[PDB]
Amino acid sequence: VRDHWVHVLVPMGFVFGYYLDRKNDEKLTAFRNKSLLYKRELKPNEEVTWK
Amino acid sequence: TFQFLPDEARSLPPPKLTDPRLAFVGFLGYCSGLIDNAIRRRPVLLAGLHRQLLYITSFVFVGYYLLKRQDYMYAVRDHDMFSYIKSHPEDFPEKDKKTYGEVFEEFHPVR
Amino acid sequence: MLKYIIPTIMLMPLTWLSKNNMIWVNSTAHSLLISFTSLLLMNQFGDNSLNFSLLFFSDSLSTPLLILTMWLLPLMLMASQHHLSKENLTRKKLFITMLISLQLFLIMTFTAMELILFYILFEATLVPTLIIITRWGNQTERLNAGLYFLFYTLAGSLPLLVALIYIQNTVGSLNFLMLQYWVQPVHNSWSNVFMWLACMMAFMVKMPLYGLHLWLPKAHVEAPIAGSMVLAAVLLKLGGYGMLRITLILNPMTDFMAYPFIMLSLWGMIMTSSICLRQTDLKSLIAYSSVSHMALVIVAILIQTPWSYMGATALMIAHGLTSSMLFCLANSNYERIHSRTMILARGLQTLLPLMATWWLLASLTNLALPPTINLIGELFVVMSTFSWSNITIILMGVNMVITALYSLYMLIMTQRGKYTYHINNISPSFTRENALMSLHILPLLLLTLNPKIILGPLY
Amino acid sequence: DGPEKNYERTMAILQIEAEKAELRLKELEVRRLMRARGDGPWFHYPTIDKELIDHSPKATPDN
Amino acid sequence: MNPIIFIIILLTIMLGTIIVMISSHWLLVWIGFEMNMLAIIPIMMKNHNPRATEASTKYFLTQSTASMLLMMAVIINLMFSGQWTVMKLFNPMASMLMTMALAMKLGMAPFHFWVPEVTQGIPLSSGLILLTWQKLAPMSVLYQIFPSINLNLILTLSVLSILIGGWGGLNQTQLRKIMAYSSIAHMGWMTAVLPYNPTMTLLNLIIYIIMTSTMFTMFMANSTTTTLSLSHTWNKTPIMTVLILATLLSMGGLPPLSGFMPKWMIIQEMTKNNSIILPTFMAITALLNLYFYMRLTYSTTLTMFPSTNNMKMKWQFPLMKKMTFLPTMVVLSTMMLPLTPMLSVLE
Amino acid sequence: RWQEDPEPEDENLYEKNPDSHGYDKDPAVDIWNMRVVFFFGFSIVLVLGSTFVAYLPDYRMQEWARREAERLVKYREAHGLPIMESNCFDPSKIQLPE
Amino acid sequence: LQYGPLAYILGEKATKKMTEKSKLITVDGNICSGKSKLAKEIAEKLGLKHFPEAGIHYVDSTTGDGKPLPVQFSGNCSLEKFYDDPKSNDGNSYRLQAWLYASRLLQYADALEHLLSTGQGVVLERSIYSDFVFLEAMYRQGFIRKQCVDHYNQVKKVTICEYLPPHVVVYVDVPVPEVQSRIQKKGNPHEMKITSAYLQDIENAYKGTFLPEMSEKCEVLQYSAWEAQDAEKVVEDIEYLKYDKGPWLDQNDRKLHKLRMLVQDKLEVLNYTSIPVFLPEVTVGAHQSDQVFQEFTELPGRKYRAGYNEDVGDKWIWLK
Amino acid sequence: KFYIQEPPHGSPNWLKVGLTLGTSVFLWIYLIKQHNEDVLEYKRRNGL
Ligand SMILES: CCCCCCCCCCCCO[C@@H]1O[C@H](CO)[C@@H](O[C@H]2O[C@H](CO)[C@@H](O)[C@H](O)[C@H]2O)[C@H](O)[C@H]1O
Ligand SMILES: CCCCCCCCCCCCO[C@@H]1O[C@H](CO)[C@@H](O[C@H]2O[C@H](CO)[C@@H](O)[C@H](O)[C@H]2O)[C@H](O)[C@H]1O
Ligand SMILES: CCCCCCCCCCCCO[C@@H]1O[C@H](CO)[C@@H](O[C@H]2O[C@H](CO)[C@@H](O)[C@H](O)[C@H]2O)[C@H](O)[C@H]1O
Ligand SMILES: CCCCCCCCCCCCO[C@@H]1O[C@H](CO)[C@@H](O[C@H]2O[C@H](CO)[C@@H](O)[C@H](O)[C@H]2O)[C@H](O)[C@H]1O
Ligand SMILES: Nc1nc2c(ncn2[C@@H]2O[C@H](COP(=O)(O)OP(=O)(O)OP(=O)(O)O)[C@@H](O)[C@H]2O)c(=O)[nH]1
Ligand SMILES: [Mg+2]
Repeated sequence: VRDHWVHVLVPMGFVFGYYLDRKNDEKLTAFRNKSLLYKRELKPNEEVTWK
Repeated sequence: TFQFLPDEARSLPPPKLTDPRLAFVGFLGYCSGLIDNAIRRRPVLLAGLHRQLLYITSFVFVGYYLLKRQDYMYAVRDHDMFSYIKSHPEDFPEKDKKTYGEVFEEFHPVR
Repeated sequence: MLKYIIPTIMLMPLTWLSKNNMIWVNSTAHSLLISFTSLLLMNQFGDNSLNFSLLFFSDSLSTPLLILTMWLLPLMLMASQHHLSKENLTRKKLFITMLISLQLFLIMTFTAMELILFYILFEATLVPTLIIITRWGNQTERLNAGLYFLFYTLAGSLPLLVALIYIQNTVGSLNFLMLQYWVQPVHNSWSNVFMWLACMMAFMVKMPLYGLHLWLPKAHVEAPIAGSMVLAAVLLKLGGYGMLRITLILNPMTDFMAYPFIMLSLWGMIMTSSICLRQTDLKSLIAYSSVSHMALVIVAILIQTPWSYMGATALMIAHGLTSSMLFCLANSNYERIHSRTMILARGLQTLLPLMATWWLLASLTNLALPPTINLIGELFVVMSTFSWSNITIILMGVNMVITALYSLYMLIMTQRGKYTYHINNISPSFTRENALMSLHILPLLLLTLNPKIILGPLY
Repeated sequence: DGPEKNYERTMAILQIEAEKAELRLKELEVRRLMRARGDGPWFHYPTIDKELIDHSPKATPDN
Repeated sequence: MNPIIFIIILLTIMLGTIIVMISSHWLLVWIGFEMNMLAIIPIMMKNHNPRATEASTKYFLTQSTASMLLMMAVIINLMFSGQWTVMKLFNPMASMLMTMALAMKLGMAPFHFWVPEVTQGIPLSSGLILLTWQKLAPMSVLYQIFPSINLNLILTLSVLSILIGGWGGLNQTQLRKIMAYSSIAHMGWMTAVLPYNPTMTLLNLIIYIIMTSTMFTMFMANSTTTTLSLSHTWNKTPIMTVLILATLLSMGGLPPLSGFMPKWMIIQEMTKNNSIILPTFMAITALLNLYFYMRLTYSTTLTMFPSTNNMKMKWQFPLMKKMTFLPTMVVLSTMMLPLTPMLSVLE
Repeated sequence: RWQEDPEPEDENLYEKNPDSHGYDKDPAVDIWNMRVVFFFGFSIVLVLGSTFVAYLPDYRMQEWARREAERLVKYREAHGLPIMESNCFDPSKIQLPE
Repeated sequence: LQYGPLAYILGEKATKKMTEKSKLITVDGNICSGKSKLAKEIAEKLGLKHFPEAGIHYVDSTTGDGKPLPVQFSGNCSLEKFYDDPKSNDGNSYRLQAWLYASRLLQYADALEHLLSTGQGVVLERSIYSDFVFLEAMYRQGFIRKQCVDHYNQVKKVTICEYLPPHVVVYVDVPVPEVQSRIQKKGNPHEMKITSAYLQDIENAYKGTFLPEMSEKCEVLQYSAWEAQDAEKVVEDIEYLKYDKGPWLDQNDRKLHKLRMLVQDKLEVLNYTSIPVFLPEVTVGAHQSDQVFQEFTELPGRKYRAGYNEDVGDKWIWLK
Repeated sequence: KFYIQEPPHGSPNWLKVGLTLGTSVFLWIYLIKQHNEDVLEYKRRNGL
């Protein structure tokens, strides 16, 4: 609607911001399942421990 | 000698066309387009879209090559530094590292 | 933090692309939504901080300051939209843009992992703040207040820049997580004395420390209401937050370097509290009250104990809401009588009964009635300074007496007694004004039910 | 986020920052040595190029 | 001036500078300065009035004296090394003479007196060339001879210029004189870092040129040469006042604006060399410049000064001046800080 | 002296609109402004936000620490071990100077 | 090609278009002297463009849709008020005179631009050269202050020096008793309040300062009320002029290129009419000027640069 | 016909518009081809 299309700007900014925060995590996986505290074996269907 | 991007720079990966720095350069080009409309008292958002497009494209085009030189100059800096360290091992000895159990640090109470 | 930076940025296209008559409605609604999402930063752990990326992290210190910052933006829009009604549309949008850009800098400032990044954003907040005061302040003296504000900050912050760059050369990093592990003790020397002063003076000027506080009463008397709210609520806390971080790398030199600044604060709070008893301008009185409350925070930060750090954090949050309330209460009188003189309009409880209740509640938090978080923060500081030296209780106790006297004096003078005969335009409190007052006090009093979330990392 | 993700994400941040800090300290040391000794590619101030010299027999022999 | 002649004279100004920048022989460097000085005098004189004649004459005497001193340094250098290659000089007396000659050409304190007077006496477009393009040739020579420059001399010239430039601008109401004293102060930053990292000299020079060009262009768009005239802009081109405000805050070195970058990087390079007192003194002294930049913002953008009735007649006509590159220059003048690492292209 | 407009008279919003909420002169905008503030401010942020805070999952691990302390006190007292030792770190892992 | 150096380089030189008929003619005289009718006849017979005397709304006629704007957008200058209350405390007398000089300066720039761009001459009724006679008359009747005259001379000093004087000055010489007779006959209620002393001061300035001055540099032709009816004789006098004085003989393509660059840029033309001299009569407070400027931007076709106003039917804005 | 005088920008300058859009289009093709040739040269030199 031409009346209420401005109301998606900030909610879409949050979704885009949320998405980019998750993308940031994919660049910081050098130690995923490699810390002495949390390192373990993968479950049969598990590919990664977190994403 | 007097070369913007010497041939050895082609061994480096090119900057991605979605580089966040390149996007910012494009945004600066967009802002210049609006300020052009404003100083000449045109409708800021709609006026001359052909002109607004070239502002973005020009900024991105020049920005892409400036980013390429930027990355190459930092690759050269690292290349020079690592070669010099290899050439002069006596000046960069591998440090003998002790654990905190062996190292003595004074305690400064907060009382 | 991108989930907060981007929607904050999107507030600017929203304001500029809104219908002419919907700029306040739209900007207020969506900045309240941003404030709602900021409660996700409460995912805090007992050992580790919330480390988002290479640029931004959040911990128990920055999280409460972040939530206060994002809550204040809609409150500032509510407070400003009335005195800006005559302003033309484009300048209204420019005002809102300055508020939005201030929030963007603030949320980045409080989450910046690297100290030089913190510096740039810490400095960036000056620009919009100065513009708000000088452009939209009401009186001739806003220009002088702008200059004093600008140059007091830069006189201290430029030496901080040199010190920070020097630390990075020596240590190799300014990342705060790195400094937690690579910190080395600061030995006695004249070079280290001036490194300590460069690392601290900028934050002292912002708090402000007694003796470097004269810019703050000026700034408040000249700022518009939104300027006063953000100045008192958040911008003062940039100094406290900065001090809480940088003191990590100044040990053990802080043991003796803090003495002159503890004396200035301990004696400063009694002087500024006493000064409040004689102030004739209501905004100036609230401004001097801030200096006294923040003198407690400086002492707490400088003596570096778990109890003092918990008290400092609670005080910063509690004072932020209380002082912002008091400015909003004083402004609502100004919008009727157009004077800041405290003795001009008296006996307002007879004419504005519900507004007098907000006045009572704000005053009670200002004097730290238990169990408000204002009292929790003050008490934790008093407990920790007693161990530092038992004699401090005398100074702390005297300030508590004086604080009650000037808080109730302000309540008595303006709300009680006889109304002024010739002031016949005291129109009933608007829904906007009542909602603005309650949006301060209600979160403030609700925090008493779960104080741990405003007690900081040492909790 | 679960504590494990934040914990190991923190380690990845620390590794990057620690590596950058070491490189910053090494660069300051390398620059200090190259400037004092002149044996590196940095601080290489030009000297006259020897390809400008004419080596042919001259009008007179003693040169 | 005939438009074709004006073009050829502008190209000769540029050619003289280019000759200085591409030359390996000291004589060609001297020729580049001579050709450049010959071609710039006609654009100082173009408006034909006693003030423009005085400025052109004061400029000629200063630059001619500096070029004679430069040729002395070159000839002394030839006597003691037998060569003309543009590089380090081979005699300390020659180095002092060339350093002093180049300081005179740049208008550095205490050889600064001509800059405010010459800039005041010439048109805005000519002042734009004087305070930007003309800095290129002398700075490019300093870039190449800095190993042999006396450290105490160059740092003394830098410190004096930052003080004189800062103090001199406080007393000014003429915009051309404000820009002149602002130029003097900025030259001091450029030469203070030159002994440590010439790259940072280039960064400061480029950014200074960009912000200086922006300000001169905005003054030219409105034909404003005085503070009070500039104070009428709000009642004619409100957008221009905002651009002026942003650019002045950038020239003040305020974060997050582009003008913070050169001061930021110069302080870094000096601290890496254990220079702490000097950068701190420079940064605090630069607050003098911020003061009289802020004064201009008060009278231009942050307050509305009194207007005149005849101003209403101006509301009916649009800006017809070229304002070439202004939208690009203003964005670079203010919004470049996030791209600071790009300075490595200048390495 | 000069040609300047006179100071306007301050307008009481209640004259034109006795139902004014004090947000806007336009009654329709005024009511909407009141509604977003009251709904997003009180109904959402303060009510749901207070509820969200009330149910934060063991904020900063205080509850886990108490459970862990109970487990250690139980095991240590069963085995006749000190409840807590003065030494945070094992002395055999420390090499003192001199 | 919009005029500029590129157009000049490519052969758009003034001497090409200008003939012996490319003359700037100005008609002067006292009030009700019949100069308006004579000016039209001269222009018709010689095929020149006629400019009606620039009044309070001259600038409106050259911009927008050409229609006059409300009075607040001219500062509330009123010639009617000047006759009713020439000594009004609101400074209307000099505010009008300062505004009228700027209007004449704008018209002179338009006339020169027409002459230099087309080669066709123009006929003006009074000009920036004769505007001072009204100011001197005003001062001598005590209608304006000495500081107003000092302000007027400052603005004139830095503006008139840029332009060339008329080729021909035509003066119609009607004595004051006759002028007053023609004023009462015309029957304009406000004009009849004019004093013969004010009219005598206008004539004294004309004959004391104007005509002697212009004689040094122009061709000055003088006619009586009777001699001015014979337009053909006036035109016969004009066509037989020698044109042996003045700076128009020194002009050349180079100098006329600079002149055309000036007169075509109207903001550059009016630059010094707003010098920051804070005279009470012409100074406008910030709040008023701000309020009036916002109103002006709301006028039809005035928010944006001409050609970019969708509210008055401009199209293809997204490609312009 | 609202304006008393014809505006200098009454109608678009179609030659300028064609040059403007043509320049934008050309710059993107050159940039895209430059990027592709850079990606291939990078892969060849590194054996990928
Ligand atoms: C997750 C995002 C949440 C964002 C929340 C944002 C809240 C925004 C509140 C908007 C207030 C409503 O805004 C207003 O509503 C009405 C009905 O829809 C619209 O339409 C109105 O037009 C005219 C009134 O002139 C009438 O026909 C009638 O009153 C109504 O239909 C208005 O044009 C619009 O301005
Ligand atoms: C390729 C690079 C260029 C990219 C350009 C991408 C965006 C292009 C947008 C074109 C349409 C802009 O729209 C133009 O500006 C605004 C917002 O719509 C409108 O005018 C506006 O006035 C006020 C706000 O000032 C509001 O009522 C509302 O926002 C709107 O009506 C204009 O009437 C419209 O003509
Ligand atoms: C210790 C760290 C912080 C130190 C900061 C000190 C730097 C200077 C801050 C203020 C700068 C203001 O700059 C200038 O100061 C003077 C007074 O000081 C002001 O002037 C004001 O006080 C003077 C002196 O009583 C009066 O004559 C004047 O009428 C009044 O306006 C100027 O209007 C202001 O332009
Ligand atoms: C501002 C004055 C302008 C007028 C200039 C007048 C001309 C100046 C002529 C300078 C030429 C002489 O220059 C000077 O010659 C002597 C002769 O060996 C040099 O040598 C002298 O100093 C060096 C020091 O290591 C040694 O050679 C030796 O101790 C001594 O002889 C100087 O290093 C050189 O600086
Ligand atoms: N104060 C003032 N009035 C002016 C000026 N120019 C014209 N006027 C007035 O404008 C009115 C018309 O001027 P005239 O052209 O001389 O009278 P006219 O009868 O209509 O024209 P003619 O028949 O040619 O004489 C007169 O009342 C003039 O006084 C001026 O520069 N200053
Ligand atoms: Mg007439």
